[PDB]
Amino acid sequence: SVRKRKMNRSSVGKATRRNKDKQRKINIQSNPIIAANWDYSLTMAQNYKKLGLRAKLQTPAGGKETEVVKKLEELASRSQSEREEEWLEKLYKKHGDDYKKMFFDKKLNIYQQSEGDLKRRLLRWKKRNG
Amino acid sequence: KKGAASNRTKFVRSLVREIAGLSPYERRLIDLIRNSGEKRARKVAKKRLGSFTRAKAKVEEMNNIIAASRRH
Amino acid sequence: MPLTAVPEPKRRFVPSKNEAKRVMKIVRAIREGRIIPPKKLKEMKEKEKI
Amino acid sequence: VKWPEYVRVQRQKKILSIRLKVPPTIAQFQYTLDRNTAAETFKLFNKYRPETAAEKKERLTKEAAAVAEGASPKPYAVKYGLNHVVALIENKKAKLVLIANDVDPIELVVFLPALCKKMGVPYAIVKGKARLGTLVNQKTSAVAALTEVRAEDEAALAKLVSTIDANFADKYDEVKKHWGGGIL
Amino acid sequence: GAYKYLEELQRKKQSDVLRFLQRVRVWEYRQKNVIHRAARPTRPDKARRLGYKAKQGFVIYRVRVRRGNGVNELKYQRSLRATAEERVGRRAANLRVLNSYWVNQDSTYKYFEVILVDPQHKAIRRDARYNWICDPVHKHREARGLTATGKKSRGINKGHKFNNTKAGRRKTWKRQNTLSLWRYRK
RNA sequence: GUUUGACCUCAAAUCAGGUAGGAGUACCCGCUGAACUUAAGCAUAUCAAUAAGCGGAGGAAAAGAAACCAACCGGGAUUGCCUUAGUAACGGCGAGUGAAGCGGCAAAAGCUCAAAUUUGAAAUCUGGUACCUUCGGUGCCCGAGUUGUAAUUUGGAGAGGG
RNA sequence: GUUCUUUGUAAAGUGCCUUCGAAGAGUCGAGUUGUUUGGGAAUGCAGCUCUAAGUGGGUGGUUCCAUCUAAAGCUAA
Repeated sequence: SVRKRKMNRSSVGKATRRNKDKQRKINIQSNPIIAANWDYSLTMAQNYKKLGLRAKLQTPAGGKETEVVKKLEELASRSQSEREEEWLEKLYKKHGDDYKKMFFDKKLNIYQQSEGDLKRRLLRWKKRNG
Repeated sequence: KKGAASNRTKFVRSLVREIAGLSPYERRLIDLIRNSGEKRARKVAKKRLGSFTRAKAKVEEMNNIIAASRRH
Repeated sequence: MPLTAVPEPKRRFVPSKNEAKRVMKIVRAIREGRIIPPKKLKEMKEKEKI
Repeated sequence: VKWPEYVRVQRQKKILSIRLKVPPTIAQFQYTLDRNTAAETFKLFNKYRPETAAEKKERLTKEAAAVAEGASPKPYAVKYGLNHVVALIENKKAKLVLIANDVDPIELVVFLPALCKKMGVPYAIVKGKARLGTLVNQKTSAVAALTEVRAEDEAALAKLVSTIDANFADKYDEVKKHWGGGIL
Repeated sequence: GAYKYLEELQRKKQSDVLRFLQRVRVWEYRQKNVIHRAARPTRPDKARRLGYKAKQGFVIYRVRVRRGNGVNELKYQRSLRATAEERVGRRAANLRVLNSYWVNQDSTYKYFEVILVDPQHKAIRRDARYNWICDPVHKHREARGLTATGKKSRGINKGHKFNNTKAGRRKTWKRQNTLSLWRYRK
């Protein structure tokens, strides 16, 4: 070649990268339970059937509870603002439970909200209080 | 739901139709309906436009220009 | 009649929530202290530029 | 004398604006609202300046400085976008729609006077997009509308409608006819 | 809205209003340069549905091209619209040609209004709807026919009818004209 | 008012800040385009939608989420490989040219604008500028912008209320 | 993993009821000369003439039926 001829002749030095052994054996990353139980001497599909998990949901072309219990173990195992709370304080102290009157009030229910919104928000207020 | 009616676009097309006036051939076409009739009107429209189905919709469109302008 | 029968939204009658968003953003900025309130801004010029 | 290129172009465009016969949906402009009625339209419209960016910023910091430490009606302003004005006509919420006579592409606002006559919206083609711009915190506005109003200004607005109907729409019933620009 | 009134207005081109508009503007565009910049779109409706947002970084250039091509029918099989798009691509080399539309036509010249985005503008580099144009795979889309009209002239679509040019006619020619030989001969 | 002021368009500036050219070019996207040759001598045709020429990109490019294929008991973006298959079709029906759907497989991923008012509020953005925890953030100011920047909406609907 | 922040009557999703509800034009198309394709069905494209419609329009299949949504844009392997 033209450029390669000079680069193999120059005293600059080649940017040699030996990244061939890293192409075959890539470490499993996304799950530490799988990361501890993965036999690197076995292949991908062999390490799936060893653990139990299905590797391909479509039936493959060609010819083909030890750990899943640990997964099952770790898988079987919204507050209100100061102003919103004080707003619901005002509504309860002036009305109580008359949601028709409570939502037809122009002074406290400035946002013309329904009855269902009011009873839900007040019960959130009542659960967090006495 | 091929060409869903759309009350607004029918209004808009007809709103622009009355404002913009008529193209010089359509201006001849509406004179040609009153004098010579739909026979020669469709003949000129077919030569002017692409196909016969074009000339159907166009002469009828112009007949509705006349039907609204004269009566109502 | 108007051309379309579009139902009018709640927000056209209720006090605006974009306004409420901006107000409750400046509120945070005052708690944090990065916006000095309009009342104290007079006091910053009553003491300075004399 | 010898003028520049652009000066010659705008002078040529000025004389071209006169000397051509023009379609009646244009020249429905320039048959516009006279000096007294224009001044009286703005004597109302100036009372509803949309709250300028500085005024809005200072007030909403006043809300924060007060309400965070220790009821209002919906305020009325003029409505000013073409998407929004042609939205408001056909709602039908517009009581007075003001239309500029000088628009950069003329084709923009050609449907608007006749759509206003269709909907029954009392429109007035007023002179100057700059003059509309002034009442609305913008350089230019093309359109300005007055949906709702304070009751103090309500009777004045209703009379502004009736004055514009009589002054504009009745004097210019001939303007839907007659191709403009036959000046010799 | 307002643009539906505009859209259906510009569908009537020989109608007396738009006839007059086009009469004035064709002459006015002759008096200017060949490629010059437009202050704003003449057809803002069609600009916007071709993706013009009226914000900082968005440019409208107006362009003029000669019409036509058996010496006088020695063909030149590329469009007038692609020629126009390329010329504005060279005068405004910092921009990226987004789309273009027809504005006015004549015996000698067809006019267009190209729409251009500034990929170096920070109002384009943020906002995740338009920052795709900053990716260097869009350096001169108009020179490789990646615009609307270029994809038309290339004949890129779907179906039976575009089999000779669906992945590009050069690609499909090179693929189907290849003696593919395997290790164990088929 | 014979004055003053809005705009519109067009300029300039060693203005502030940016950006384009040239190289390489195997592959990739375009434009432009022959001939020797082969056909019986030969305007079609063939070599060939090739070589040469010109432009334009990247690690891939292009293509791509149907104005697709089909005719089924229907499939479902593109691209690629086996198959279709030297089949259908083209061609002095001559030399010769010559696919695609289906089936298998590789790989797979979906989405976004414009068009219906935020109108109880241009909610949007760039720059300058002073700080800070600096691929940025915050404050203030000049602007862009209603001839439309934001949020919502894209047919698989979708939106306003309850 | 540990830890600091979260807020505002803030942003969503599910199912039902109730009220509405637009879809890319010198573009499709037609003619036409030229190029091009396996594309005889006139396969694509380019130039020029003329130039549409919205219970639209395109593409196929023996009285009709099926299947797409053009003329705007992005996207790995």
